[PDB]
Amino acid sequence: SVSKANVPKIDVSPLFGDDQAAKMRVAQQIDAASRDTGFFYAVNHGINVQRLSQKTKEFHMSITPEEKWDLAIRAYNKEHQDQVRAGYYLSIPGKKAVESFCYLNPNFTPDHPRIQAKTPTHEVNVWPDETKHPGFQDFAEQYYWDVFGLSSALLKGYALALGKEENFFARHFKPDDTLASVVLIRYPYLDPYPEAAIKTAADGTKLSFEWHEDVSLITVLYQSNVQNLQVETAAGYQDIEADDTGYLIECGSYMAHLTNNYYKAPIHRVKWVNAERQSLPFFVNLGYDSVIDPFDPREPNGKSDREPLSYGDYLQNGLVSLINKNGQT
Ligand SMILES: CC(C)[C@@H](NC(=O)[C@H](CS)NC(=O)CCC[C@H](N)C(=O)O)C(=O)O
Ligand SMILES: [Fe+3]
Repeated sequence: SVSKANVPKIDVSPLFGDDQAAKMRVAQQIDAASRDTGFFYAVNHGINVQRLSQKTKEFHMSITPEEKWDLAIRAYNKEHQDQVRAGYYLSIPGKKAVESFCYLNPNFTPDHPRIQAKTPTHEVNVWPDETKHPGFQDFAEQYYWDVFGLSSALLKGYALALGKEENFFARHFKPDDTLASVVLIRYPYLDPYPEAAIKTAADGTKLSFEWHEDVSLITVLYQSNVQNLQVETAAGYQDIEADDTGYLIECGSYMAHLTNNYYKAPIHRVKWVNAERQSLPFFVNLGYDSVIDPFDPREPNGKSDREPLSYGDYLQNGLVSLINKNGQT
C-alpha cells in the first residue's frame, strides 16, 4: 500500500504585491507545508508553463545525435573539460533512458569576473545552432529570468515564514552572481523499456532516480502530467500528485542546514513510469560567496551552533556527492 502526500496548493500571488498581511498569510501556508512533508504547489505564479513545455518538447524532439555530442558535458565528451554543469547529458540506449540539457546564469560570459578567475561551479552556457533551433536560446534565457522572478517572490515567503524580514534570502539571490540552474529533462517512452535503466528500491519499488535531498536553497519544479515523485515519511514513501499547471516547491539541504533542520530538505525519489514526460527544475542557488547565518526558530533565542556555510563550497560538494551516490545523469 502506498499513501498519498498532502501537497497544498498555495496562491503565491500576494508575494508579488504590497499587501503585507496577505503576504503573512501566504507565509503561514509555506511554514505549514515546510514543517510537514515539505512540498507545496505554487499556484497563481504568473508564468506561461504551457509555452515552457511546448518549447522544451520542440528542442528535445529535434536535437540530433551530432548536436548532442557537440554540446555534451565532460562526463560524455572528454574534449569539453570546462563543462562540468552546463550542456547536454546524453541518454545511453539500452542502459539509460533519461537525457537532459542544463544551463546556468546567462550573465556568465567571458567578461564575468568569476569566469576570468576560473572559480569552480561558474561556466559559460553552450547552445545549439540558432538556425537549427530557432528561438530556443532566447526562450531559454527568458525562462531563466521568468522563473528567477517567481523564485525571488517565493524566497520572500520563506523568509517571512521563518520570522525574518522578507529579503533575508532574496538579498543573496541576484542576477549578477546567482549559481541557479535550469535543467530540461526528457524521460522517454520506450518499448521495450530496458530493465538496465530501472533501479529497484529497498522497498521493491521500481525507480528512475533514487532517494536524495536537493542541492539547493529551494527547488522550483515544473513537470508534465505524469505522476512519478514520492516523498519519504516515517511511515514510508508517499506519492506526490502531478499538476502540470503549477510549480512544485521544496526546500533543499542548504535551507535545512541554515534552519537547524526546522525546514527539512524532504527526501524524495522518482518512480519508474513508462511514459514520455518532462521534468524541468530550477535550482535556486545563491552566489559563490553567499553565507547565511544559521538560526533555530525553535529556540527562544533563535541561536544555532551550526557553522555558517559558504554557498559555493556547499554547491560544489553537493553536486559531486549527488553524482557519486545517485549516478551521473
Ligand atoms: C527530481 C527532479 C527535479 C529530477 N532530478 C534532478 O533534477 C536531480 C535531483 S534534484 N538533480 C540533479 O541531478 C542535479 C543537477 C544539477 C545541475 N546539473 C547543475 O549543475 O545545477 C528528475 O526528474 O529526475
Ligand atoms: Fe530532487
